[PDB]
Parts: sequence; C-alpha cells; structure tokens
Amino acid sequence: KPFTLPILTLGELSNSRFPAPIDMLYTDPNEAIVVQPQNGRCTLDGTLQGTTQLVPTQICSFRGTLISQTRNHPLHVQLKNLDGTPYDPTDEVPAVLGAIDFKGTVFGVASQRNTTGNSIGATRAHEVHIDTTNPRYTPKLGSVLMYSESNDFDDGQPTRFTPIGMGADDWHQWELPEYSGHLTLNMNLAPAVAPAFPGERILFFRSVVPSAGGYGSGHIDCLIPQEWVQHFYQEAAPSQSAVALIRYVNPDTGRNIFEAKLHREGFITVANSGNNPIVVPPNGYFRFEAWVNQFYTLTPM
Amino acid sequence: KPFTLPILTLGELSNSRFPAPIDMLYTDPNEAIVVQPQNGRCTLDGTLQGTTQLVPTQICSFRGTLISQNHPLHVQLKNLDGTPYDPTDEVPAVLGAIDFKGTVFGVASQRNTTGNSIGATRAHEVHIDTTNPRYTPKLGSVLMYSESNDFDDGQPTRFTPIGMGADDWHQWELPEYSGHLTLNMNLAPAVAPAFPGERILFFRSVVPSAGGYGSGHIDCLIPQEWVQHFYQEAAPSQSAVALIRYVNPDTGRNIFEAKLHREGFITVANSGNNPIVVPPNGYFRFEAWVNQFYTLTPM
Ligand SMILES: C[C@@H]1O[C@@H](O[C@@H]2[C@@H](O)[C@@H](O)[C@@H](CO)O[C@H]2O)[C@@H](O)[C@H](O)[C@@H]1O
Ligand SMILES: C[C@@H]1O[C@@H](O[C@@H]2[C@@H](O)[C@@H](O)[C@@H](CO)O[C@H]2O)[C@@H](O)[C@H](O)[C@@H]1O
Repeated sequence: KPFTLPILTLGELSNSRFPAPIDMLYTDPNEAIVVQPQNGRCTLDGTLQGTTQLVPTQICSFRGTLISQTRNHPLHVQLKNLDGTPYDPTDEVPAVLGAIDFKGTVFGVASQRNTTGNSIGATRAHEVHIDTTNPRYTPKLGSVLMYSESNDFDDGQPTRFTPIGMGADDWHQWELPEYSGHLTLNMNLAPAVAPAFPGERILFFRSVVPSAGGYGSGHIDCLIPQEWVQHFYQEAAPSQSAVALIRYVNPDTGRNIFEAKLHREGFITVANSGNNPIVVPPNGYFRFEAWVNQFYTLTPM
Repeated sequence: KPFTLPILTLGELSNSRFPAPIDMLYTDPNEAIVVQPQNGRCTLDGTLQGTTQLVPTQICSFRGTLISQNHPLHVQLKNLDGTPYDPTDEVPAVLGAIDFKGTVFGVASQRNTTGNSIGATRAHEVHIDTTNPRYTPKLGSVLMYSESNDFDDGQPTRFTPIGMGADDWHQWELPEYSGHLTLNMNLAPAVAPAFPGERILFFRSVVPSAGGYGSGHIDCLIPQEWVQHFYQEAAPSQSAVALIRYVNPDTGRNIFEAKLHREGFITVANSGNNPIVVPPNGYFRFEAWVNQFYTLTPM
C-alpha cells in the first residue's frame, strides 16, 4: 500500500496541538531545538502516540464532572475521556487523550448541562482558565483544576472545557507539564525529536492563537497537521524506510519548491538556509517522492 | 478512481456545521423533513457547495476588522483563511458563516496590528443573533454584542463560536444573509427523502449553552472528515446513489444499510420511533453503486 500525504493546502490544514488553522510554515531562526509534544504525534504508518486523539475540535479540551470544594473560584473537574468513555489512569498514555501538552495558562469556556438533580437540562457557560503548572493539573491521575471569575457552576454536573487561547503571557509550548503532579514523573511519552545532523531544522506547522490580554504571541507549533494524523491513522501504509523524501510542489505547474525529510516517527526536517521567512505558493502542498535514508543530504530550502 | 469513505468511528468524527465532535446518529422520530444547511455540503465527487469550507475548527467562525462599537461590535469581514472577502462571489455568504437562525455565543478576540499598542490583545464573551437585521455576512458585515467594552476599533477581530447564547435556535431555518432586503442566493439545494418510508440520517452534536434549557442540537448531513475526504479524492460518482453499510469491523456484521446520495446526504428506511444503537468501533463502508429503486432494509 503506497504511502501518501493529503493534498490540502496550508490554509486548508488544522493544527494538531490546538484547535486552530495553520497560518504558516516555520523553522527556528536561531538554532536547532529538541521538542517533545504529546498531541499531534502519529507515525507515518498510523500509530498514535502520546495524548494524541483524532478529533480536531477536541485538542486541549477536557470533559468530566465538577466536584465542589471541601476573585477566582476553583473548579475541580474529575475527568472522563473526550469521547465520553470512562478515563482509566492505568492506560499506557501520559494523560487523558487531548490534554494540554505544555506549560501555560489556557483560557477558554467551561459549560454544563445538568443530568441529575432538580434542574435536569439547565445549562450555563462562563470563561475559565487552566494553569497547567498548577500542582492540581493532574490529567494523568484524572482531574484538572480550572479557575473562573464566575461562581455560576453546579456541583456534580457534566462539565466541558473548550480552549480558546492564552489566559496569560506565560506559555512555554515545548515544556511538558507534570501530568501526575509534582511528585511523579511523566511516563508513556511520545519520544523527543530533533534533527539528526547539523544544518537541519525541524519544519513546523505554526498557528497564531488568541490571547485574553497582554502581548503574548500565541504561537503553537505542531509536527504534522491534524489532517495528516487522521490520514496516516486510516491508511496505515507500511513505512519502507526511516525517512520519506517529500517535496513542496505546485500541483498546477509541477514546480518543486523545496524538499524535506519526513521521518517515520512523524515529523519533518529541512536543510537550514538562513533566517529568511518561508514563502510557498498558496495552492501548494507536500507530496511524497521516495523512501530514502538518514544519509540523504537535503538541499537548503 | 474508486469511491471510498473514511473509516473513523462515530466518536472520531467532527460536525460539519459546528466545531464539535459527533455524539450520535439521528433520524426524525416523527416524520420526514426537508433541510437546506449551507455548511457541510459536499457532493460525493468532491464539489463543495453553500458556505462550506474545509477547516473543521473554523465552522461558524468569523474573521474581520472591528469598524465601530450590551455593547455593539460592528465587524467588517474577511475570509477565514485571511484573504479579502468579495461579496460578488457566487456563495450565499462568506464561507463558514452561521447557516441557521439563532443566538450563537462565543468569544471575540483581537491582536492589534496598527496604532499605539501593536501586539496588544484582548478577548471577551460575545453573542451573534443571526436574525438581527445587521447579520449580513453576504454583504460582508456582522453585528456582535458583548457585555465588555474592552475592544479596540480598527483592529483584527476573530469570533470563535461556543454554543447557544439563547434558547432560540432553529437549525433548519436559514438566516437572511443579506438582511431583510435581499433574498438568499447561490444556496446549496434543499434535500429530502425521495420516497415515503425513508428518513434523512443525521450526524448529531449536542453543543453547549450559556443558560436556559436549550437542547444544543446541531445535525449535519455528513461529517467534516467526509467533506475533506470527498474534496481530495474527487472520485467520479457512478450512479446517483451509493449503497453504504454501517459495519462492525471486528465481526464483519452489517448493522444497517443506507443510501448515500450523490448530492452528499444519507437516507435510511424508517423503522419506527426507534433509538439508534450502534457499536462504538463501527463505521460506514461503501458497498456498491445502486439506484433510487434499491429497497433499504428497515434500520
Ligand atoms: C495590553 C492590554 O491587555 C489587557 O489589559 C490588561 C488588564 O487585563 C490587566 O491585566 C492590567 C494589569 O496590568 O493590564 C492590562 O494591560 C486588555 O484588556 C487591554 O485591552 C490591552 O490589550
Ligand atoms: C437555567 C438557568 O439558566 C441561567 O440563568 C439565567 C440567568 O443567566 C438570566 O438569564 C435569568 C433571567 O431571568 O434567567 C436565568 O434562568 C444559568 O446561569 C443558571 O445556572 C441556570 O442553568
């Protein structure tokens, strides 16, 4: 079964680490880096890793039951899976699938629709934020702590968190949270990735997301877009080597813009060619060319 | 080129009319209906219709500039992908626009690009009443309302929908995309079962609500992944009707069968005021090209 990439253009793709369209391709203009995101992790032959799940509108969302305590009001959410199934902390995952995979304050909206009590069917929704550095950000153990200026939430009812953007200018998108809290190490992580040779850089799909105040840039970079995650998962094409050579092509003219290594683990490297911003034709997309190996030498893009 | 469907299960699919996962399959328990949604419209050979665009998180979003300022927020629109919006495009409205009558609540946000505080941001809850006379996304403008006056005129502004802003949704009643003046144009066609005893099968989401008892139902004809799939595959339709079966991949058992119409919607044979029970690992599979005379087994 031949390996293929979606034929969606850049403006037609979704970030796999935040619910947002892709705004541009991006390489670090300073140096090469090492990164270990847990959303947006899929091997070329279709193996999901980390906390990666398939629904683009559920990335960095949470679902569960509000548990009352004992100006910002604390909201302890006892989690279930995003698809509604019970959350099992013994699963071999770093945290509930879809959990926020970086240190920062994410603002969003928490909503409820009552299923028990004297007001079944009554609803409410308000802005909240989740600080993933909080010691009670413990999505591996099955709970997260939100905060809201509103006290208008009902104890014991189904509660959903939908992320919107930066709730403070404090994002560190490549620093993993402590998914089990302060006294347990992360486990079952998708591996760290980095260029294997000097002169290469990871190529990211970058989104710029909203911010609720301050001057935060809102950058969230993913290794492959969510549509690629969905595509590889369904195709499950055998990988014929550790490295697929791909090219950004203009499908209307056949012109090759630049080449890149698509690693079997599910990320892209390019040859460094300076701090120049990346400009591609808006009708262009990546196309699989051939299976190669690590000794392939990329031409500067 | 052979026609295929994605193999994603129900809990792995996205609504094409609202940014939400699919919760269940649904048919009208009362009668057959006629519907004309403008998002989630793609023919089986990959022709997008209505206001349908490809990005699942952008459905019912708006992007634009705040021109002037419950505090009113007048937004001059661009396309969601950032390109200028041309009101003479042969579309009912800017792609992704809300395609029903109701109050949609969400968050409006800004990041300044001009003036004395370039880079400064803000974001607050807002709502958009698509029955408002100034809900005119075809002309290129929408009116939002917010409790906060912390918004900057002349700056890029984005609306992200969350759910019901009031218990006033009519998901099958199209808004007046140009206001009370002009009739709607360039609409994706109405769809309905062609025979008594058939019903449209919907992919249903239950979305949030900011107060009241609204049900939050948003039904789409095909999920957004199917839209994306048909758009890319562009497989020629060999007949007006593809036979599809909802299958259990573990057992190979056909749970039920359905007609997938070339226009991009599904009908099933009515089997009474039946709740729909399907296995969580199941998905639809293309079986064969048939025709309108195919008799579906009652669901
Ligand atoms: C840059 C501004 O950000 C927000 O305002 C801030 C307030 O929310 C508050 O945190 C105070 C405390 O220092 O700082 C303000 O800058 C926005 O509300 C405002 O419109 C600006 O974008
Ligand atoms: C069912 C309830 O809805 C909301 O409360 C409403 C208020 O926000 C306000 O609109 C008043 C107007 O009279 O009506 C209330 O019903 C929720 O905030 C509340 O928690 C209930 O779910």
